[PDB]
Amino acid sequence: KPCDYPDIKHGGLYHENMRRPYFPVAVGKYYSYYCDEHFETPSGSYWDHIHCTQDGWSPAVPCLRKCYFPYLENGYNQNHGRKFVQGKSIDVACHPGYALPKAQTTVTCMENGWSPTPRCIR
Amino acid sequence: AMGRLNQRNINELKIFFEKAKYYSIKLDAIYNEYTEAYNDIMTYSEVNNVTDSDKSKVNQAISILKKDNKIVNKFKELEKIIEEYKPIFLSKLIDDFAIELDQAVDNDVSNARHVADSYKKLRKSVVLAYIESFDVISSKFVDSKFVEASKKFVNKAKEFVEENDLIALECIVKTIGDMVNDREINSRSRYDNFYKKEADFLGAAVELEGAYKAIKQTLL
Ligand SMILES: [Zn+2]
Ligand SMILES: [Zn+2]
Ligand SMILES: [Zn+2]
Ligand SMILES: [Zn+2]
Ligand SMILES: [Zn+2]
Repeated sequence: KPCDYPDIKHGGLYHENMRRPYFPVAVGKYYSYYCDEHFETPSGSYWDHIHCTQDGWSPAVPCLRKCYFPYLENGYNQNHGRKFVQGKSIDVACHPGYALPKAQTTVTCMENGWSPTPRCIR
Repeated sequence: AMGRLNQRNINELKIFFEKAKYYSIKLDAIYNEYTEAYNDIMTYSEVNNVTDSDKSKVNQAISILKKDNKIVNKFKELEKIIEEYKPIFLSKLIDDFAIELDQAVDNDVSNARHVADSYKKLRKSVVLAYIESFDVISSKFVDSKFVEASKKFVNKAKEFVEENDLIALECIVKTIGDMVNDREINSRSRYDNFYKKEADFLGAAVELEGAYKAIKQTLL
């Protein structure tokens, strides 16, 4: 029984009080878990199963950031409203006469959403 | 008399340009402050959907828009600059858009989109009011060539505002300035002709400056 109750950032297990008396738990045992809004399981859902592994809980990063690329008013808008996951870069382009602040071209989906925030300014 | 008119007409146009010197810059400061909000509203209000629907991002964009009645205060400054030429349509569209902000429904993305569509239409009206204000001052001159070059300029300038309101506004303001201050117009494109409407507008700005120059000269 190597795996104690899991601490899960941006979510947790279903049925905490029902399930806790059974911990710690054997390698091979798994449990339904959820991610809070704005967050996603690696299977791209609101829930998945977290497994007790010799190397600890798996997936190791159970909840990931869900960033929707915004409509940009004077921008090249191929990516408008498409879903991207935490870690993803996109190279952003404005119509001539408009540009991104600080002359930046790359925005990344991070813990708190897009960084920097992409907007086409005059 | 013809020269006492053309003198006043040259003075009216100069008083316009100085009063409205900052109109392009002021409209851009509004655009820049409110573009992220407008983007957030448009992003989660498409009927094609497939983007969850953070109604709290749309609710936050509407709050940013409404805050301290600021955007309305910012559009009314522009309505004040053009006033001698009667932006009567503009005053109502701002008063109407202010009511649109007052009557906005939290957790309704379709209303949010409608407030955002109203902002965009108002912003292009602010641009058109500047053109309409110029056409008024240019209507009072009598020279055949200047009146024909004025009509062609206003027509070509509205087509340019129809493509991009803010880009149109800056080249329009810079053209009036060039003519008011005895400078020739730069006909070189600033956007490798990305805006298909720039070149015909610039072509028209050069012909008007020659006709305006020709009038000025009768008085020197
Ligand atoms: Zn807990
Ligand atoms: Zn995280
Ligand atoms: Zn779409
Ligand atoms: Zn939210
Ligand atoms: Zn309405």
